[PDB]
Amino acid sequence: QVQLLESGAELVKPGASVKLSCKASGYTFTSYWMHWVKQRPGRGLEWIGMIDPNSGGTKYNEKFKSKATLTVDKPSNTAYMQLSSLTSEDSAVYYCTRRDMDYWGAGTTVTVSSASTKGPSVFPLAPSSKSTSGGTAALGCLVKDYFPEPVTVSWNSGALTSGVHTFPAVLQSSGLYSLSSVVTVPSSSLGTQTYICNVNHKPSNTKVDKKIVPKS
Amino acid sequence: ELVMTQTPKFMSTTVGDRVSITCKASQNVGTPVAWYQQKPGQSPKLLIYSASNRYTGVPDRFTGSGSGTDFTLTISNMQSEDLADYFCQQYSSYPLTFGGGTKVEIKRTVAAPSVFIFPPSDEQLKSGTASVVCLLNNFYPREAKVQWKVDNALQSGNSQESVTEQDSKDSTYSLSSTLTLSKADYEKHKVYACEVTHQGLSSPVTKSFNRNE
Ligand SMILES: CCC1=C(C)c2cc3c(CC)c(C)c(cc4nc(cc5[nH]c(cc1n2)c(C)c5CCC(=O)O)C(CCC(=O)O)=C4C)n3C
Ligand SMILES: [Ca+2]
Ligand SMILES: [Mg+2]
Ligand code: NA
Ligand code: NA
Ligand code: NA
Repeated sequence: QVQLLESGAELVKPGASVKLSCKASGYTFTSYWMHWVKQRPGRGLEWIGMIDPNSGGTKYNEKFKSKATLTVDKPSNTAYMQLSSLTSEDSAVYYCTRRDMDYWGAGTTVTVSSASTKGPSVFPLAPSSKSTSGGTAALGCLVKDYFPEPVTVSWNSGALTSGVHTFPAVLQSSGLYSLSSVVTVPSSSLGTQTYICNVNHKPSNTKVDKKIVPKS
Repeated sequence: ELVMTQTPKFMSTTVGDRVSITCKASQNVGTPVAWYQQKPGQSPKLLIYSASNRYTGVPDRFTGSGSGTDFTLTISNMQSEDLADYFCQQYSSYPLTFGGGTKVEIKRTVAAPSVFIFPPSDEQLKSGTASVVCLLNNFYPREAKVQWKVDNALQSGNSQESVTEQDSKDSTYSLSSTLTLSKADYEKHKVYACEVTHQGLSSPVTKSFNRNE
């Protein structure tokens, strides 16, 4: 089972650099070329260049020859992509992919800004507050004022996936992000069933668990 | 650079109907062309290589065609599992290039949203602000209008909206409207209402509550 592990999201200050890693497992490392792709929202995909984990040979996309630098380390089968003098233009999701591109890393979201990190505040979205409607009930968690993206949400430690809606994040005017994750369940499960949203914000090393009880 | 021009940018199609995506090469490439599928939140998946070679595990529903500078991806039978983005690639010459992509969505019958309202939590109020959230669950088409009303005053500029990508099980969309007010403004007012106008509604439904307590 080929798995390309890529580091967590990175918040980088303008003008600095960052070293993204891509550790290979489940196959002979020095056996395949490794690529790196850059992806921005509502933007095409871009090939940065590739590297030979065996020879050291490297080839670049003429446009990224000055900002990207590719390397590897056989002892750890880990590939590395360093970016320099970063600007908001380098903000994006970077991926590492095998030679033929049949295996992709999950991706590392990179944001370039002078703004500091900030973990999210999580508030409960009380089930059918007071007035208990009929049939199915909705509830959730408001995750807000965190920076930068991304933030992960799960219900009951991944135990709950049915009827879960995690909305795309929106940049508030404060320059801080916010979003809600909701789930619809049978109103008779309330009170008896405990709904807990697990929010994670790796950039701030924040990890929150919040119980959602029927509005009182 | 051997630019790959992909079209259309957007396409909507009924489950059961067919879809075609095309990539025009600025120069001659021959046969080294590929295609990828990417759903929201995941990474690209290899779908086809060699212009018409279908990667293992990929259904015959997908078929790559063409040669030279004209290439095409076809979904002979659009299904729920095909809801995603599509990218073409060219690897006959360096640097490797991708196509601009195609957001492939599903066309279905109109569906009215189920509406819920969420008063701010006690916890948040002592922070100095309030969030009032209105939810439009499982509806179609995407297009929707949500207006807020407090003490009957039509709020403006104080609410933000977010819309989910099309759902694979329902082929529907969902939306949230969040109203942000100060603990002050919020404690001096009482009736908070969310009004939803949508094609599947013969007249706009409204969800509201009182600042109970
Ligand atoms: C992203 C584009 C791309 C796609 C899609 C692709 C597809 C593909 C697949 C997947 C189904 C497989 C099993 C092979 C299959 C192959 N693909 C390659 C070799 C390559 N394949 C390459 C790129 C490439 N190959 C590149 C670039 C090389 C060059 C590697 C080098 O520097 O020598 C080989 C020869 C290398 C070997 O097996 O020793 C086989 C076989 N290729 C042609
Ligand atoms: Ca289907
Ligand atoms: Mg939201
Ligand atoms: Na490799
Ligand atoms: Na946790
Ligand atoms: Na999938």
